Amino acid sequence: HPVPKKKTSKARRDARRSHHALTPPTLVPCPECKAMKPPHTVCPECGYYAGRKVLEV
Amino acid sequence: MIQPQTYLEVADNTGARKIMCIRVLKGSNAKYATVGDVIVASVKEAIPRGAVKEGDVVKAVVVRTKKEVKRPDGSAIRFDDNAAVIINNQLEPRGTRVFGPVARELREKGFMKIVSLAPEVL
Amino acid sequence: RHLKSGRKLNRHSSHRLALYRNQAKSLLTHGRITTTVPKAKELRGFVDHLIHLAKRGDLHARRLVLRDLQDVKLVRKLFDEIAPRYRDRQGGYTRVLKLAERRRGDGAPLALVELVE
Amino acid sequence: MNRGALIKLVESRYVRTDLPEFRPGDTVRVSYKVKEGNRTRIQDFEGIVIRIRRNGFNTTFTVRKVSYGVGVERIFPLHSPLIQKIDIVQRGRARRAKLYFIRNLSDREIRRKLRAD
Amino acid sequence: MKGILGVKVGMTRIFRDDRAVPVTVILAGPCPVVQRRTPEKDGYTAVQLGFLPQNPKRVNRPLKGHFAKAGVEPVRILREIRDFNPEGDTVTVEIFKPGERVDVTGTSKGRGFAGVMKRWNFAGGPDSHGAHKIHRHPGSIGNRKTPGRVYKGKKMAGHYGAERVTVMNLEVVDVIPEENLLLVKGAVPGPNGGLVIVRETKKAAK
RNA sequence: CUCGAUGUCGGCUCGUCGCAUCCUGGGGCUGAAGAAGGUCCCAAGGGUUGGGCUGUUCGCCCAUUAAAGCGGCACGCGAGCUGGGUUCAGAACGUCGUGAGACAGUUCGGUCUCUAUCCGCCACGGGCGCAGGAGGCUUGAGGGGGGCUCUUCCUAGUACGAGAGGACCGGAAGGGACGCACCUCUGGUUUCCCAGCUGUCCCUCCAGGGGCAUAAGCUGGGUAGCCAUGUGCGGAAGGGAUAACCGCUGAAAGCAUCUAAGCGGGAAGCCCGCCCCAAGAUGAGGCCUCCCACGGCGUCAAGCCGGUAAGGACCCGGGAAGACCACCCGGUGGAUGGGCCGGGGGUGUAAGCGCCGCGAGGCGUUGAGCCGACCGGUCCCAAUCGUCCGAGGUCUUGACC
RNA sequence: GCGAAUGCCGGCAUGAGUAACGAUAAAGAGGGUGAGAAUCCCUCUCGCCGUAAGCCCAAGGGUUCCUACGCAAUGGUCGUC
RNA sequence: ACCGUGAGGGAAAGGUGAAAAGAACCCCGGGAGGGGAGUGAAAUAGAGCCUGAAACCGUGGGCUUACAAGCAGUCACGGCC
Repeated sequence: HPVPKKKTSKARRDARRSHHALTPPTLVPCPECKAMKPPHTVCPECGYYAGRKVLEV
Repeated sequence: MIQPQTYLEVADNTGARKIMCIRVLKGSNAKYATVGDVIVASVKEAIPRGAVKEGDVVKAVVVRTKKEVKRPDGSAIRFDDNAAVIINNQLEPRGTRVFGPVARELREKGFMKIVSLAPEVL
Repeated sequence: RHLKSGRKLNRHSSHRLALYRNQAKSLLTHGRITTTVPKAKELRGFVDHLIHLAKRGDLHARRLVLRDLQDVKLVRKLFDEIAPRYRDRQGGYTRVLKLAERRRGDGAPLALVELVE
Repeated sequence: MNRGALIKLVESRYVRTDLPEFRPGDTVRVSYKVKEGNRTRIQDFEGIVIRIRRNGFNTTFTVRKVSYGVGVERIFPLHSPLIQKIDIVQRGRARRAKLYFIRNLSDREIRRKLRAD
Repeated sequence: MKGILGVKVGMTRIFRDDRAVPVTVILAGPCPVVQRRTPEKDGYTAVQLGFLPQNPKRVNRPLKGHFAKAGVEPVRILREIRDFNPEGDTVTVEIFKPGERVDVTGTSKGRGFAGVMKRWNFAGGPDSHGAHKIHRHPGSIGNRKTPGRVYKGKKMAGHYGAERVTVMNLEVVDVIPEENLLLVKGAVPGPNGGLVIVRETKKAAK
């Protein structure tokens, strides 16, 4: 039923996908060891802040 | 508590303790044959003899079901729906009446005679 | 319909209760379990109270919790094996903790939560 | 604090013990008198005997639609603390269960079993 | 003719008879935070606050915009035009007394995003012969070459929950002179336990 | 124009200008006593019910009412329903036609598709800017919202009067339909909150439970939140200018006239005063507070780096704010969530043992047992720990120290 | 010796990263294997059938059935199935 | 091949290099596929791998842009480079 008309072309696909845009992951140093991690989760190394209970097997 | 097209008892000379009211008399925009109000209508039920017939009058609202919140927050709901037939002057048409006390009615006031008339364990 | 909302739940009530239970159980089995973010939030609320009767203790508390998870083995393992240890503490008998990782194809952020030692 | 707090307070202030009545009883068809009055401040120990149906619950409460048979059935709902009332004396029974709203009575009683409860 | 506050709930109260109900309003201490004196801000007025939320946390600038005539630990602040300040701190108590007439208002509870159904009245279309959009939905948006299109500013679905508004006139009913509390009998103009205030106009006949 | 196509009735749903104004007021007029009528000019502000039968818009009838107006936009509305209608084959009669088949004469049924691109509307954010860099309080040009109306009573039964009947003027009370909030009251829901119940498979036989009997199997009730049928409120005054219509002072018409002169009166109407938007009004920002001028290279260096947490951002925990989003308060020197705890309102005396009863159950301990959002304590659990970005402050003219 | 014929054949964009994943009979946990497993393997919770989604004969299909490896393709993604 | 019940319908796909010398071995990887080394006259001649242009999609540089309503453009001029 409602097919547009044609496309402001580039103009469009652009302006749109544009305001879209894509970002990366917010991160900080390990609450113990190396690398970094997100605002609150252990990881496959410094598996903690108080009792890793996690990292390697 | 209210209605337009309605089926409700009466009890006065009533050729049929029931009729059907078109609408509430009050300000053009009825929408609720309100308690202690007054309305327009015809009879629906049968009158042996009577004199009442199968016509239509003007009448006042008694009982109702769903919210009698008196001003002082006194409250009751009738498990029946009726009025007294008035004969236009307002002044009522009949001898007696089946229903009890409870101001809302008298608060309307004008019909004291009603007031006196129906008043007991029935 | 919706606004001021208390107790956040998904699926359908029968399912929900179904989960709350099953997981409540599996965990009671392993101390610590792995699932998705809220799976945990809520499983926390529920297993929380559940262990609370576990400890609560007696023929009644017991009878209730079984009414719930239907199995002595655990019933007891719980009610008398750990429940006590906690029993003196103060609610929140559990730890819900997020991991750095998502389930497949989706990215479902998950974590682990366990009897709180 | 808040709500609970302050409000609880004010009401306390005017509502005061609703004349320590504490005569709730079941649905006793019991009998009372409200100042209910009009015309020449003709306030009358008005007394309706009625089979009590339920109630409203916090500062403001209500000794519910005690249903009574007059000409037909007519039910009377009273605002508790409300100075409106003076006399509230018990006649009938605070007997039989299932919790009010058991208009079962008015519904289709037959005073027979109606009584039978 | 101004009081600043956080309100509680609407609840019933009795009177000479019957009762009806008011709403619980509380205004700790409205205090002269800044004055816009005309030479200063023409719309001369009293800008105040009325309480105090945790001191640890406290922006600098604030610390001092306050400092000015220094007050304390709150964050509840706003202001009103043409309201002299017969004080360097006012209360509510006496500020306002019952048997007085009041106007009042504040935030508007946050509904949601509902069409004709909600938004406005005339609860949409119908139901029995038409179920291809069942019971109701949205009316008609305009016309062919009438204006040649869709209108420009008639009611519409959506956000009609998070907004601000007011209760024209209502009653003072009563004052509990201690914990600056008022029973007003008014339209609980917005959530309870929230941002609310009092102002009072009425130079008109009855 | 339109046919490589513009979906025509009627009806919904949502309407939006017009006035030749129905109701509303202001009006000069009367064959105006009062009253109520009828007659024109001004004024569209708001208002401009329910049924009945008919596919009918029309219309006639029922009952009201202040009134229950005419009409503009393809007789507005199918990319928004509906589709009775008329306008596909049937079969129907009446009617024609030698009949084929026909009749805008009837009659019975007869497949409205629609995953928005533009402009347009309603809302919600990411920009980038209203040349220091900042958190919070504002005043609005001007934009939007509501401006209705009835009945009772006092002055009054006096003004009028033959009498029956009833005025300006002005003042009270109540209601109608409508708009704005909001739960206390009343009330509706409450998908799990409480209670009874049948059948059935499992637990472990008993009782004492569990799923399934929809996405709760069936019932009887149930906060809080959302919500009327429930509750507060509104439609104001009041100020200024005007319409019709009335006068004032006054000539030109050496008397006279509201008249070009200059003055006043004057409608629910117009501007304002009522609420709610808003300087992306780059033609404000006004005010309060507070951070202070780093480093390294061709300069009107308004370019590249760490810089102040002055601030704020991120992420975390929450929020009747909420599709996202932004909005909003908190993040462990804190009650934020959930847990627990007490407390309101829930179900309606539990699970067990005790007691009378062949028994069915009854009664007692139990007005207990279990309790989701409601008021509030309490770090028991989980708000750790950390990251980033974010002034140095243009040129020119005048003013003061 | 060619825009142009809603032309012809073959590329290629556009909606659009919205519509949509084939039934409202539900999942969840634990261990396991793996380069990687919401989406394979074992195992413990729970729902739906059951007179059918159950067995069987015949029809039509015709590879496949198994065992070992393997997934780049194919399953409307995933995937060591 | 494929569509159709049968009759019948009835495509696409040619060109790596002079000749295989066409890819040892080392380097990321589950692989693929990507970096080196040797082929070689070239490999931007590398297995569909001659010549391989138009559409459309990408990465980088100059100019350009948030008080703006114009199919286009385009005549003038100034600021950039």
